[PDB]
Amino acid sequence: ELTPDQQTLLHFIMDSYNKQRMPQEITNKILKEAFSAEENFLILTEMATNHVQVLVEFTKKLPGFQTLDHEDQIALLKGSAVEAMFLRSAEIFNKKLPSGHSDLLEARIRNSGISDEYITPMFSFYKSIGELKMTQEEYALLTAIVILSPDRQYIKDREAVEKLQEPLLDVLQKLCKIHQPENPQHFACLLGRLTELRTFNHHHAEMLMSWRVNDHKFTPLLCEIWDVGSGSGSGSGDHQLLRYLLDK
Ligand SMILES: Nc1ccc(Cl)cc1N1CCN(C(=O)[C@]23C[C@H]4C[C@H](C[C@H](C4)C2)C3)CC1
Repeated sequence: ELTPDQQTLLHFIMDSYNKQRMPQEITNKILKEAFSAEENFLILTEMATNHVQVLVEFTKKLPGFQTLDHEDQIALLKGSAVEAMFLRSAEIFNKKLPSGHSDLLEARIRNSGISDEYITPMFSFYKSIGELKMTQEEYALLTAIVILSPDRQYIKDREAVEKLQEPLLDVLQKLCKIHQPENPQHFACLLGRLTELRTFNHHHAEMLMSWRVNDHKFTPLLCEIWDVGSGSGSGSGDHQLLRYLLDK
């Protein structure tokens, strides 16, 4: 059972996590669009861009996130985007889409000019995440914990970040007791898939280097948050788009 303050915190998180969905225009493209590598790749690009917009809105409302330095805010956004995208896509693929949407979406991902050395880890992770059979609250807390990670590059005040991250980890452990009482190692399997999740930072960096992927013009938002051509760092002047979205 949760403390009053853990319950307040959990309700803040859930209210922000739920204000976030995939737009019907994007969902309909999975059926509507022609089936070619170029059009499949552009659907994935539109999903990634929407993922990032949603991630930014969620991030802004994490309790205490607004009390960090603007440059550290940028550094948490940049550092967590890839992991938060793969965690959210796993939720979508396992829990939100009808089975027909999920089957077709997978076919389009497998036929978008991305090499199979990046695809199969993605889907192996999706299956490994799905067998844990997580509730919405576990996805929401795990995403908050990924975002408020005191280990990202360019954070000036890591103690401020760890102090926000520590109460979310307590809540998560209790939630695993409450919703998975049969399995007392559930919490450890969750954090174990955090380890698998971080491997996608390197997979993704490799993917952006691929010659297929560079035959392509990313969206404004993806170029900024993934440093596609940009410079790396968290300087305020170097991320006007992110600052704009952060300031609402
Ligand atoms: N966004 C989403 C929602 C549901 C499901 Cl089943 C899968 C996904 N993707 C998995 C994560 N992704 C990517 O890594 C991408 C990585 C690079 C740059 C973008 C275009 C593609 C090449 C695929 C984003 C987007 C598609």
